[PDB]
Amino acid sequence: KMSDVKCTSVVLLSVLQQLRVESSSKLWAQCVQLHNDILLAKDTTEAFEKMVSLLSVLLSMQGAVDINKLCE
Amino acid sequence: VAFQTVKPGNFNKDFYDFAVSKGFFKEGSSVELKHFFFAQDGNAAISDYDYYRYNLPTMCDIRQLLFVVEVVDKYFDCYDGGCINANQVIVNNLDKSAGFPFNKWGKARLYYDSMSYEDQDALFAYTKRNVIPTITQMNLKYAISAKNRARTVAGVSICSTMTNRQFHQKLLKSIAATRGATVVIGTSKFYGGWHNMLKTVYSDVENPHLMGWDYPKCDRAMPNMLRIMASLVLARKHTTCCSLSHRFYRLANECAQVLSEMVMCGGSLYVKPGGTSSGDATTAYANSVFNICQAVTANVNALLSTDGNKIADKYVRNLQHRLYECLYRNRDVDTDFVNEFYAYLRKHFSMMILSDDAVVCFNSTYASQGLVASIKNFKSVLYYQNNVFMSEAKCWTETDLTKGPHEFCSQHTMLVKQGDDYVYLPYPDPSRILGAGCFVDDIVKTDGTLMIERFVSLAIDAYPLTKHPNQEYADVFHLYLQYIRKLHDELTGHMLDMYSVMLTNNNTSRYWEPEFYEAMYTPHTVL
Amino acid sequence: VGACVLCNSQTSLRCGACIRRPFLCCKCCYDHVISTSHKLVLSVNPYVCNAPGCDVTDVTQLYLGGMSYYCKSHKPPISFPLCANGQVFGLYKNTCVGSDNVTDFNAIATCDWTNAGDYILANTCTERLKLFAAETLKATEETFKLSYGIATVREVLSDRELHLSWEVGKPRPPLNRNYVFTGYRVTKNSKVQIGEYTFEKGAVVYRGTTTYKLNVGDYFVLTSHTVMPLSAPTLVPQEHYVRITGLYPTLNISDEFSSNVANYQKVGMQKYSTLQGPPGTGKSHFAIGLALYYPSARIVYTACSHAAVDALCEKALKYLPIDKCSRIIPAVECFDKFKVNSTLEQYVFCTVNALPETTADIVVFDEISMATNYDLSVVNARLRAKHYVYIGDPAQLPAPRTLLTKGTLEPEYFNSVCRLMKTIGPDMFLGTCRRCPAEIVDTVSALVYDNKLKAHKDKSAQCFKMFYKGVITHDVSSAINRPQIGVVREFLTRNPAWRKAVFISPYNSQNAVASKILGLPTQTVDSSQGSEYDYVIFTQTTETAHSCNVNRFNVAITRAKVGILCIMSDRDLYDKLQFTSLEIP
Amino acid sequence: FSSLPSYAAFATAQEAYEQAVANGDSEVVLKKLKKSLNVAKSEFDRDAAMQRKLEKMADQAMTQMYKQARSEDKRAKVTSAMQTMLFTMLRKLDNDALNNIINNARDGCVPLNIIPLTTAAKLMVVIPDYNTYKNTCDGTTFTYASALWEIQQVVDADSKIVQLSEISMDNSPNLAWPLIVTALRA
Amino acid sequence: FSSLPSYAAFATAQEAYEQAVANGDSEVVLKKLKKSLNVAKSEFDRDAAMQRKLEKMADQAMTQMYKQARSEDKRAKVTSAMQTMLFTMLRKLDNDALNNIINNARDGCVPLNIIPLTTAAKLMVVIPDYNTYKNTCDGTTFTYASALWEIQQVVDADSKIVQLSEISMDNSPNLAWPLIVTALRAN
RNA sequence: AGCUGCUCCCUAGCAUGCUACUACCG
RNA sequence: GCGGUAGUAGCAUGCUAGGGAGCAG
Ligand SMILES: [Zn+2]
Ligand SMILES: [Zn+2]
Ligand SMILES: [Zn+2]
Ligand SMILES: [Zn+2]
Repeated sequence: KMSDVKCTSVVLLSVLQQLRVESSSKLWAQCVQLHNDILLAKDTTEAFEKMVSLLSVLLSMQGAVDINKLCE
Repeated sequence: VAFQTVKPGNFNKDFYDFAVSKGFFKEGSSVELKHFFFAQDGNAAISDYDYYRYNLPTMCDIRQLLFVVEVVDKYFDCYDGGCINANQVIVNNLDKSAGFPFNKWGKARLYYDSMSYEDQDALFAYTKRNVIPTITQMNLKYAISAKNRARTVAGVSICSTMTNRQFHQKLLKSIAATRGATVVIGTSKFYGGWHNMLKTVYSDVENPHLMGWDYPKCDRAMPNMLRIMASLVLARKHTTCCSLSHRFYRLANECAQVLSEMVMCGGSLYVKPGGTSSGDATTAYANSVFNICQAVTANVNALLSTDGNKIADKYVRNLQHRLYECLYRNRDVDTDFVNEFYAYLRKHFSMMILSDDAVVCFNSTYASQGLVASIKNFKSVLYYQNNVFMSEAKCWTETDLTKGPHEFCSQHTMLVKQGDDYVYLPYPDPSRILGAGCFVDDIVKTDGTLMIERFVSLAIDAYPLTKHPNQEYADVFHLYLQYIRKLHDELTGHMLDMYSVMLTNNNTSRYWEPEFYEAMYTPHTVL
Repeated sequence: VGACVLCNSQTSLRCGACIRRPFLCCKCCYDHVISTSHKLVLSVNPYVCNAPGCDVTDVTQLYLGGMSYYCKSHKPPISFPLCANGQVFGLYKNTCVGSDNVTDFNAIATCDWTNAGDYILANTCTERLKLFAAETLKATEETFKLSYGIATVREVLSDRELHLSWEVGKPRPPLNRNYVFTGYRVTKNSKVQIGEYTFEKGAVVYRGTTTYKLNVGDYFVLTSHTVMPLSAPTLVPQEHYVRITGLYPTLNISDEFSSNVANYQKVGMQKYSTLQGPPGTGKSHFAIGLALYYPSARIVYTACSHAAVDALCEKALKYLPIDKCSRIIPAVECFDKFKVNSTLEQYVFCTVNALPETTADIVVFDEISMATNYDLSVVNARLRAKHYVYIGDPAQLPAPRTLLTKGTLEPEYFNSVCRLMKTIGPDMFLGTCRRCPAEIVDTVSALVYDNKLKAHKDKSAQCFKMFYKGVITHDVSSAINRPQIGVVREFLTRNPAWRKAVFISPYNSQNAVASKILGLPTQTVDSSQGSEYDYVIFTQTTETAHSCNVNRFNVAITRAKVGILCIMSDRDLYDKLQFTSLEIP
Repeated sequence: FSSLPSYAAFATAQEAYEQAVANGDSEVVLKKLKKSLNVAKSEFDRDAAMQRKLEKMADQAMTQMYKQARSEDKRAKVTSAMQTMLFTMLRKLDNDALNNIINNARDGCVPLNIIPLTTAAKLMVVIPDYNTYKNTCDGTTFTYASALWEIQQVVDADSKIVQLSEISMDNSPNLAWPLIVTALRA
Repeated sequence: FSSLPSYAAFATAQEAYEQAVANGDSEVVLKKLKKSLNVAKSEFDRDAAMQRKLEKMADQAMTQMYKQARSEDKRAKVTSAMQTMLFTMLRKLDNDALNNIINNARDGCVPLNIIPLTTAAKLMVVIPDYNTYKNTCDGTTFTYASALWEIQQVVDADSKIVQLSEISMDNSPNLAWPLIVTALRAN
């Protein structure tokens, strides 16, 4: 299950980076730090809280229209 | 100032779905993802250039170096070297960068092109009477890794490597085209080369025991004296082609270009204190000279520092006495005793070297009495000479020779049955193969149909796992085979759907069968 | 790499010498090259002889040697003639159908857009080819617009007046606001940020938008943009439903919307519905009705210009709750009573060129006449509206075609929706003309309106027509009728109440002379829509098809809501016009 | 390849040779059918050679141009496949903590900062209406990210702090609704 | 290869061969006209075969000399670019202070690591955190390299201007913090 | 954006070499 | 009937060049 968390963290960081998030240094530093801790984690529960913390960054802005992208 | 980040690698989902289809990545399995594409924040380059703070001005025991250098010299008397003209240099990949500030106008092809075969020789003869400081750029690598530390590589300017190639190339290409020596640069592991290497280092020692190591941050913990000595040992062969002033000015140019050159890290010049720059012409051989120097120094320390009243074999005691005599009570080289000691070493300390990744087969009933270097002696030498503490979680020691080195060049060794006899093959870490399969740079994969050859190569490198007793290992190769099969017979159908004839003849069936791959590990060379 | 226009089979050949370089189906591409002057083709890599120092661009002579394309004198011994079998080598050659008749596309691509026959070919053809023709004409006119000289100002005379010079070797554009300039301020580095201006004879008169101080060295250009390849059709497929789809009917009704609701169920009864909208019948009020007829409907106010959406915005500040309106203007002064750049809003007010890609409960398209097939399909690209309303009329002013030279393009052939309006008829009709009296509604009804428009209040007997001859004199971009300029003052002196009437003119420079003589305000016939005045006057000036053809005059005559003045120098419509004729002084 | 014109000549020569060998007539007369048949396979195998080469070279060039087209369009659409694949994986993940915040952000509750993980530190959540308030906040407890938070400071859109008890269905159309609510981890 | 002096010879030989084959006079005629076609082929052989290698040799020579000419042209452009870069970057340095410190040397040769230290007209600082900022760039003036500088145009990592009053202790965690403080030499 | 070493795949060329067919001469 | 030579096609080996990709330090 953790391997899925690592893969989704990778793709999440890629989409965040192409959303032009590195224009603000502190935000990019926090994101890369969280991503590195997710990739190096050995157990699933802390991976998931760092995962939700990382996803909240994507949810914060308005660039990713969510209702359309959630088409089920 | 400019801040450079490191991006994360992309995801190849289709291969991951195929892997989970075949019952992979299940919890509690041995194979698991560990090699990822890490990311780095804004100030990643300078936070890695700052590691040169581990370089301290060091003094060397001169009356012992003046003997270790003789023995290391004798280790390199099998090859040839000399200056070569402009019309004989051999250069691969002429479209690489030309350093700073030359990368503002074109790649190395332009500067290797505009100079006629007389301008290059005019320059190479100019540098033998002058000193040319240069500016080195510093760049980060973008590759899979198992540790989150970045990697920084130095792009030296063209005016340095252009002349260093002419100066050193004859010896460099004579080292890489020799088989059976101590240095094993250029010997391939395919077609039964690894087995030949391993049977080379087992040569005639009596009660062997393997021993290996690697150096923590080898390029930055390098003292300046050992770099100088390595360059001197490399340039020694020019006894006839050059004068004595010419050799000194070439050495001064080397020290001005790869030892204290003004590194241009970021957007501003700094001063590199010391240590090798890893992106110059002769790094991979200077490191070999370093490694042999440390081995000889460890042997010298281990033999001198023994209570010479308990030693029972008379010959080694006389060796001790003469060793001290020619070390400290003498001033000039004694080639008779240098030959004597080199014979003693190569009879009781066999070696295999690449650029700082070594393997040593030593007689053990001597090392247990301190007549040759043990693995603590390298700790002591690295401590008082390299200013690094050698952790015993990086040096291994093996005693059952039927299994080869625990690790060499990042490949484990296994003894299988190949035909009628038994061979040694290098098998990689399976997680490395899977991580190369899944994480890629956006078109180089994530659509397998476009490449296919990368999967062919990866299945070539992942073959020796097919003989592994651990069942979860061979399924990696079998999965790779089935993925190549799926890719091929999906590309054919997709092209047929977009066209109206299918590929008339391919003979591609060899790619998804083991017979094409088992031929790369048998002792009969089809290049 | 896409599917070709005619065949929709995937291909990779692109017509090189062609204007917009369309995706060409392989054998279909061979037909296009052999039947046109377009002899250049580009695949993923271009089909040009790669041997150094070559010139040949025609595909036919090009042969395939190895991994490249070669003309006859450049090949290696091994070749493969690409121009073979009547089928140029290209991607998806077998998944190819070709076209039996391509000469329609051949004439569309070889079209300079000169005659009305060009627009006839564009409109009469099908979806993909009509879209291609629209894009090509837009790009081609945009190309000619910058081909004219530069508008440099070398002397500053006074306020609203300048002395301007022009580039040598290139002509001068007309002297009206029909083509608004755009100058930028030139500095030692580059030219930036002056603004959009209109130049007319004064010595020239510049009509800038905002306040500015123009000095010497500042020159104005006809700025061009990059026309992008359109995707959606001009009209979505028609489908008549069985119930009111997607909307909840209203509970109570308004008497001002009593005549609106009667036609409103059939608006929501089907996908798209067409309108017969005469001038001054409450079409904007008709559009407002859907908001009151459906409070929960998210309707979008769209038109060719912000000044036309302004009419919808004009009736929005009164009836529409301001808490749910949004006006979108790209980063020109206009109405901004709403909040700007708010996609997620109920009432959206924007021009067809700037509204982002959304979805709409029901669209209102104001002034469909001037919106050609280009912007007809632009809106469908942005929105897949659940309902569609076309507010406008084919019997209303179209966009002025700067490339149409000979022949007058038919009113029906403006675009797709106006074409069906003359064949199957309009779905709606508003039978009350809320401004024009019996003297105007009755006359305009018998002209192109099929006698379908009826009088509102009375025959005011304040609309007058005159018989006259005149002698015309013309200039670079105008024509002034001197006897009518003598007549107009002569008519107005003997009744001082007539001086409150505005002067309308086909060539606005003619009224510029009249404005000097009399001082009454100015009107442009081509843009007189949206604005109406109780007292307004007109001079026919010319009887040519440019000014006084049947439909381009209908807007000017309908400007007045009590009485209008117009001296007919012609006789084509003077006989038909049911106005009062008086003695010529 | 049999549709080539020279195949008819080859067939005629082969038939003549077969008839001659079935007859066994002469010694030199059939030698005419070795100086005309062995010749007959000289303009056939040479003419059947390059066309077989030509078809394969055409196939290999067309497939390489196809791969070039595919690689050209795949890098021109990356910033929608990234997101679609992302959310497909996220839905496959089936985690309650992610699901709660995704539903909330879809209906409007988008936090205006990183969600903190320590038991300290502040979270700031927009709540643009009242129905969305009904599910999440209950008195002094904030439910978000499947955690328990303590509401401390709500504020309207014009930066005027509002008391917690004031808000209600009747008085809901009386505040600048995009509230931001400061709360801390349990 | 049709304008060679072999096309006419082959044409006339084959014309004679076909004329006498239609005539069918003698077997010796057939032998003679077979020998004619068996000697006129060698004419055609080396008259239309070697000339098909001279063309390839000429073409490859032409391409090679084209490539050499392009190489020379690229050399010309890079020479011009390098000379103009040198001549445009030398004009920024020759201040009178540089000449002053070059005249005071015993030999005219001075170390490189003191020229910017004693003639630069602008100083760049990089500060990782507020604690280092307090000790070095405190206030609107600071002293480094035994000179006097005045702080001007403080900027953060995002390269946006930050005024001096913002950098307090409590406000520090709200700034991108490789602060690059610029200053100029005061007299 | 570095210096190497090894390996796989595609193409092009020269030369070498082999085989097969045709022609000339001895 | 043999040999030699000159052409044509096919096949193999190897050397060089160009392009793509992977691994190790
Ligand atoms: Zn030398
Ligand atoms: Zn065309
Ligand atoms: Zn087609
Ligand atoms: Zn050509």
